[PDB]
Amino acid sequence: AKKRVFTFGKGRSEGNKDMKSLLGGKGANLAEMASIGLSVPPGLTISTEACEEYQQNGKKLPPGLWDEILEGLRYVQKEMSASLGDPSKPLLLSVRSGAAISMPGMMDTVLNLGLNDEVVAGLAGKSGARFAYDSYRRFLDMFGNVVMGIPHSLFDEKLEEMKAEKGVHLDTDLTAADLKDLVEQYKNVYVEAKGEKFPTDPKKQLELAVNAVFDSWDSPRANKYRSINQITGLKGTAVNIQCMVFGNMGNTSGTGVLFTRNPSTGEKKLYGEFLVNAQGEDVVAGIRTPEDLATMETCMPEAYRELVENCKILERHYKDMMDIEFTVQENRLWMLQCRTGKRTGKGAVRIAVDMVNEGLIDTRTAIKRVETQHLDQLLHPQFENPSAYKSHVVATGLPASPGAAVGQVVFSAEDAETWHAQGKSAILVRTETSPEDVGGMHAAAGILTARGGMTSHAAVVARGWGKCCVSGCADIRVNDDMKVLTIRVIKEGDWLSLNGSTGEVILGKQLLAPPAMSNDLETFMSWADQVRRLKVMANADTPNDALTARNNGAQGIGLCRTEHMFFASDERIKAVRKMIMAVTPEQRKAALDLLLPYQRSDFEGIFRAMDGLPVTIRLLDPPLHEFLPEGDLEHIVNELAVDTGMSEDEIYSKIEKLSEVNPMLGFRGCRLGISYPELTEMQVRAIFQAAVSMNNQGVTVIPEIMVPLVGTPQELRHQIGVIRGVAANVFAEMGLTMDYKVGTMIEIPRAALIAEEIAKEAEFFSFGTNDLTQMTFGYSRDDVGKFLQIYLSQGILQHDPFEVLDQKGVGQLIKMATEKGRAANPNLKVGICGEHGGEPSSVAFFDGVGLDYVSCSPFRVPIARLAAAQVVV
Amino acid sequence: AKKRVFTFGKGRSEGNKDMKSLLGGKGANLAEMASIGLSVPPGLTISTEACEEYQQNGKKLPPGLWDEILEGLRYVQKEMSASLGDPSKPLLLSVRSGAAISMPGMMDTVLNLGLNDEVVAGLAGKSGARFAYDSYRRFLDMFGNVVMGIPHSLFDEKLEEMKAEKGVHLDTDLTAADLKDLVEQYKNVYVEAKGEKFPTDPKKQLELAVNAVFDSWDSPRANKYRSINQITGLKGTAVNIQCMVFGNMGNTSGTGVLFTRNPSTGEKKLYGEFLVNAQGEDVVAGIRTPEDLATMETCMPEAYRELVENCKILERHYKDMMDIEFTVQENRLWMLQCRTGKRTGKGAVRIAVDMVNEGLIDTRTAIKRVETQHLDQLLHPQFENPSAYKSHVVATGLPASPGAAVGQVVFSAEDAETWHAQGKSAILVRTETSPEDVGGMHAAAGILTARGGMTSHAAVVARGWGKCCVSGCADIRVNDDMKVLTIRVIKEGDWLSLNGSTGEVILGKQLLAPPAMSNDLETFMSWADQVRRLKVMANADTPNDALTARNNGAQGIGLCRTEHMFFASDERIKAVRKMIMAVTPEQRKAALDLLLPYQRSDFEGIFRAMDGLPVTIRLLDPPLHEFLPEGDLEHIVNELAVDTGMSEDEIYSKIEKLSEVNPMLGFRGCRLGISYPELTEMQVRAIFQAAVSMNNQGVTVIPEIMVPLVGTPQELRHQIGVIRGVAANVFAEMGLTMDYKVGTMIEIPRAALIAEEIAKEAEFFSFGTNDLTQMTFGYSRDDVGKFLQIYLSQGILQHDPFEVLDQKGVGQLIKMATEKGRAANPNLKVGICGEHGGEPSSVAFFDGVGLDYVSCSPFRVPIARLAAAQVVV
Ligand SMILES: Nc1ncnc2c1ncn2[C@@H]1O[C@H](COP(=O)(O)OP(=O)(O)NP(=O)(O)O)[C@@H](O)[C@H]1Br
Ligand SMILES: Nc1ncnc2c1ncn2[C@@H]1O[C@H](COP(=O)(O)OP(=O)(O)NP(=O)(O)O)[C@@H](O)[C@H]1Br
Ligand SMILES: [Mg+2]
Ligand SMILES: [Mg+2]
Repeated sequence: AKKRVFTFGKGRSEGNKDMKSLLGGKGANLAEMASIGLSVPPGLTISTEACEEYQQNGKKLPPGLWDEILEGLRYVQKEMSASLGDPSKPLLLSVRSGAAISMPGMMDTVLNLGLNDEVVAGLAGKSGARFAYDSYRRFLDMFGNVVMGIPHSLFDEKLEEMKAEKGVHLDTDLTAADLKDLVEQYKNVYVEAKGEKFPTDPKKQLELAVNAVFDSWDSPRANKYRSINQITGLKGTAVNIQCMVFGNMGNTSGTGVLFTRNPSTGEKKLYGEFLVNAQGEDVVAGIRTPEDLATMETCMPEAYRELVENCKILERHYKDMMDIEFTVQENRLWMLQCRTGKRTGKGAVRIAVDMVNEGLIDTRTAIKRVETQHLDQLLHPQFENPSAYKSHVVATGLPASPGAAVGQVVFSAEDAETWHAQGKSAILVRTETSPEDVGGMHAAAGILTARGGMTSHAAVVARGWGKCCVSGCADIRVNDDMKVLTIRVIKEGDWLSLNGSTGEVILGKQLLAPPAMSNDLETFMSWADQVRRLKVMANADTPNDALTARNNGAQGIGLCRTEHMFFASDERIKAVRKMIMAVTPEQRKAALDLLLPYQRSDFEGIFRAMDGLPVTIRLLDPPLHEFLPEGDLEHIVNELAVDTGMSEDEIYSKIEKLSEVNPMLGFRGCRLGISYPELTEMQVRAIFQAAVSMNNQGVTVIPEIMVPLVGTPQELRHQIGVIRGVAANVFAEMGLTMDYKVGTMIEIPRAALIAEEIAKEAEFFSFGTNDLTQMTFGYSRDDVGKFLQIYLSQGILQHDPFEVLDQKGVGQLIKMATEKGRAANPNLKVGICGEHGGEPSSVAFFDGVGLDYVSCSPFRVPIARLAAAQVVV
Repeated sequence: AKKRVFTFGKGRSEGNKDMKSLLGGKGANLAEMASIGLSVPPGLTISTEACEEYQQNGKKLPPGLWDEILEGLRYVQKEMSASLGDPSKPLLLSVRSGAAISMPGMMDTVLNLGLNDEVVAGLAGKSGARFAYDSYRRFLDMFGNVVMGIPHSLFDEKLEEMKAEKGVHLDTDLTAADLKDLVEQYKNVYVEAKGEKFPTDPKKQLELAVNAVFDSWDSPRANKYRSINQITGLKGTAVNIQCMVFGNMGNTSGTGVLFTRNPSTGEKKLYGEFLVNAQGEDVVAGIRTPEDLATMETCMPEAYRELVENCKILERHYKDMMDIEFTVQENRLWMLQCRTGKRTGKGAVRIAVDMVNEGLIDTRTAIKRVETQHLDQLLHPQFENPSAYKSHVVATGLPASPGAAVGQVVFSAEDAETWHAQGKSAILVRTETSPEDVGGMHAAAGILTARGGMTSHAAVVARGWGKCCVSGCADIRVNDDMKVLTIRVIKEGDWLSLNGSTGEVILGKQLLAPPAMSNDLETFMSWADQVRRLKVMANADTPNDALTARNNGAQGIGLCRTEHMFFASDERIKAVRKMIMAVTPEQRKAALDLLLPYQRSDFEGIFRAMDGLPVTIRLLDPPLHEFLPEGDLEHIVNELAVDTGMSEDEIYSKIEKLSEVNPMLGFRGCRLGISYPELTEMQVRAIFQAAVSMNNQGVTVIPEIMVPLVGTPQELRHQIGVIRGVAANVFAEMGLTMDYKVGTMIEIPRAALIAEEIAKEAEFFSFGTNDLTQMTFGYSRDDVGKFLQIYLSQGILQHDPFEVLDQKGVGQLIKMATEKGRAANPNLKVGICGEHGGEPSSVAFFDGVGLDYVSCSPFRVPIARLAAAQVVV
């Protein structure tokens, strides 16, 4: 004889939390909450072994299981002083299915089992007559559907028949008298559709419900899942029978919700609402207004104390802030639902640190209690009072890109571009978005799309900028031609507020505060930095940018793109354009002399800004089409002659000879430095000259030179030869030798496939996962937009591979180069400077393969630091 | 006591061929030729162990080695009836160094050791006085240089002093009296530069020479090599001392050369020349004209018989045709040099098959006796009589691309393009060549470059077309402006003949014969096909092309590029252009209906032409920029409206929306079929409709559908879904189900890295090594020309990676996908259709990794068949 029924009640549980296998997911959870002393209404759980015996007994209850169940019902009846079927003191039950793991095709929950004409009459004496009858029709529908196999549409048919006959649109506007008549119609659907009438004996209703739960396990919907997921070794589903409690049984009863701490600020104070003589539905429906918890304390003192004690137990056992749902039924507090409560970014760090000071959790735990998105909220503008506008929220979409923005609405990109140039903050609103308007999106303070998703074009480009965005908000329809949003006709030009962190879109101008520092945040990040394994460098090409990086925690610079160090002045581009068009090696060397001071000065500032940290400078890797002006080839070629002074026929044939079909795979990277050593000699001279000058002013310079787009060790060996030669010249000309390192980019697939050859020549690798992703997938980053959305929406891709690292494909090359590289050169250092360097899931993969550091934009360093810490916990 | 000197003579050898370790390379060879009974002048070899003992004895001859050497000299003296130093009957010796393997920095050969005033006087009595003195100065120079360490420039200084004083340019125009005076000047250089005079005792000269050979082994030039190549375990170099023989000692003596069979035709007849009373130098210098061997037989009968017997021994031992060098000295035949003789393509197969019929070699050996280039000669036009023009050859460069062409000279590409359109055969001659004129090179019948190489732009594009080319001919200087070749002022327009197989450039019109079949060739290739392991399919998009392939031995079609099946008619491109510009899915489907008949008809012809063989059709993979006309965007857009009838404003914005920055990585391959299933549905419909129609006419159809540019298994699964759906429609509409296969291209690196995922979905892989090479290296095939030559010439690359498979990089992905694919799908078939499919070294790599077949252009199938056979032997 084996036990198959396990009762649970406040402080008393026959099971335990570790028995997921026997009681199922929820059943073991109900035992857990009960054991720790939470006020859960009493009930019982029929084990999964019982379900198996039911199968092995021809889908008939096994021997003595029913007597075993009745024993448990008697326990529940005694704890509640109610009994099944008694109109004076009826026991109503919930029936829930649950396996050892999430499972589709399982039987749905059935509420208020134990109702019938007699019982419902009694219930109407404590609740409204409307509630009792509305609760009866719902049971008849759910029961007839979930348990008797009657399609839901048969009941709903008789419902819409009455609504149309009465002439009303909403269910809430059917009178209690109507619902009483509607009850009898539902009872007839049983006869019409099955020839068997609704069973009125609660015990009969329960037996049928127990069979249905076991039956649902062997359903086609269920078997179809378990076969797909290759999951063997499950006996069945458990049945969870629990007593129903109500908050509308009089003035001694009520329903409320709370977070054990404030979810916007993190204050260690209960935070919630409570409504006397009502149900949870009445709260969120808006039929009536709740009241702050304080009210409960002053009118239901004993119930409030038990609530306070319940909340203490929660945080003591779950070691975290909890979002709960409770109801007081005739002065007895009952715990219904609890779950870790959603927080704001600010509230996450506050609660994380407070619980550490409280000795409730350690720092390691705390580091995984603040999501990278939580931290992201703190790195961006924020709304002063998150809940002060709760009354003005008109819809809530997806939190595409965290942040907060406010501005006037405009329905096109060009006009969002017109409105920025005139001073104003623009909110771009379009049904969807495509690469055809990346410029207009770069002007708008915030973005909002009707059709979209976490991997939409709006969401991906927005996150790459840190720009606020709310994507995929089904509630909007956006008329480009008509210029109105119908969520309420929202005019073009009206002030709209967007919360990219909660997905909320809000009416009117809202108060905005800047990202500020706090002692909690400062303390939190210090924990992350101590536990961290990966160093976090920065991608900075400007002195001012290096400064911003170091302020954000950068431990150095892992990539200084030398091609992006000429956008500031026209004198700089006119200098660049002098070389691109150079044909005579005298004119080429002349243009390089014109460039030397610019490169040297910049490098000096960068070294000064990164005083005492590593600075990895990368040799040229130019986007030519970026350096040539807009217009006709008529308009464009005139400007080139206006800088260069080459003959107009000569400047023409040069653009001819410079254009490429595939520039991303063309004359770029080291292919330039090798074809034109003069170019590399100039750069390497500016570097060392700067290094010496700054060293002489007491600056600690730790320079690294880097060769881009290498696919062969011979390419790398070539540029190094050029470097070492220039190093001797500068160090001899200036009278100081300076220690440096020389390494390579690993952004070509061949470079990973033969990394062992390249490691014997290089002092460090850094993966350029932009090109490497482009080369591995054969996706042009400029042109990928022509099909990426079709792939994402059709399940071909799960993420924008240029944003989230492809671990199976791209990641295999990274894991390959690192292993081969370290095996061939134990002193090799390995890092990253592709965009994936700042992406959390990517960072975790990099710590996994044992990289030394990661590098990312200055604004992304903090997130990379937290990601680097979360992975080692 | 260990033996360190090993004599050799006709039929008598103390060593053997397998003693390379002790006698060195040449020493073991001299023992080999002697053992088999060849008429090699007698000599001896001082072992490599002797050299080691010399080192371990402070660079002094070890104990008794000298007595051991003198014993060997006595043998040589007795076999020749000459003795060192005897003016009446002098023994002259050659001293040669030789290790167990090729070795730089080793001592050079020294000839005519044993000369002095007395001996040289005697020698002048048998040769000319000029020869004796010219031979003396040469010994003094070589000996003083190689053995005494006197720089060669000191002797040559006194030589140019006399030439300038006498006033003559060439050495051949110094009288014997001059050379006699020049001898004494060389003897003084010994005193001036060393204070030690020339040693006159031949035995002293030999001892010094033996020391020099041993010394050279421990030279800096030598040690620098062995250290580079990580080659341990060599004791030293052997010394090879051999008797000198001369063919200018009177009318009983002479010098000749022969191939044991004809090198142009393969006839089993000796083929060579012979000159009485002369030296090899007199032959090739042109001072005197040789005579056919037949002459030797009739005036030196005994010497000729011994030659005939020597040649029989050669072919009997070496089992191959031999190119030899012999001299008769006073009626004794002496064998000097032998080596496998170079043949023509025609001569290779003739000799290969004849030796099989003779039972001299088996078929397996014969298959490796015909180089892929030999066969290539037979697949192209050829010169009627290779040696009839030997008198007209003006220079010989590198055999870039095998073949033969004749035409008038032109010094530019545009004018070679002007001359083809007017009917004539053009020979393009430029110093070098670049991608700027691939069109002009496509017109010229032959190509000739002054500066180039086997990996020049001329040679690579020429081989890709099968077009004749002779590259890197230093003897030309090519004045573009002046229009003359100075090799002789060659005018523009003059008839020039080019032999791309021998690198010979020839004066005037030459006779050309077409590639014909022979029983030898037909028999040879049947051997190759029996032994072959890989099947050889063809890349054919046209019925006529499929025919040409099957005539060349194609076992099927491994790649039918569907994008190249619309170049024939204007009605076809106007149909294509209808779809590219389609925006309305009604107009898109309309354009597809216009295309269906074309695709169906073509497929029908292809199936018919490949009746009973596999045909692998590949879904669309279009080069858009190829389908749009030349001119301004003004001129171009008018034509699009002239086909489409779209509004001129609408056709404008469409080109805008269709252009790409990197089309090779853009909207192509399966990304089209997935974005526009209509396109794939049309193609797959034309395929099956054709398949059924031809099947109904008794044609055996074995169709395979193929998805291009896949990087994910989801991409592949998508198109297959479209295929299987259309297959049902056609098979139901026409009332016949037909067996087919569906597979994928493996041309994206990610597809190889996760091949196991793609193999569970595909029935076969074929590596597209064009894109895969492009993706792996990050080389754009269109734009790579901007730096590929700089890489090749600087040692960064050893081959054009798009021509020769990169085995370390690209090959790793191929070896990876195949292993993973077969492990996940044992029924998977793997092939190739990139250009590397027809390249011999690549084919060997593919048989290595165990591929099922290769595929290549119709004209390249025979070479691929021979390559496929050579690898398994
Ligand atoms: N004994 C009760 N007294 C009162 N109200 C009750 C009682 N048991 C349930 N309910 C309510 O019935 C509804 C459905 O129950 P569930 O347990 O399915 O709830 P969820 O957690 O939202 N979905 P899940 O993923 O299936 O767990 C909820 O609103 C709960 Br609070
Ligand atoms: N005993 C001889 N009687 C006559 N002439 C002789 C004799 N020994 C040599 N020679 C010639 O001297 C020259 C140089 O001799 P080598 O053996 O070096 O010749 P190669 O094969 O061309 N180069 P290798 O790579 O070093 O072997 C050749 O022309 C030879 Br035939
Ligand atoms: Mg890069
Ligand atoms: Mg391809």
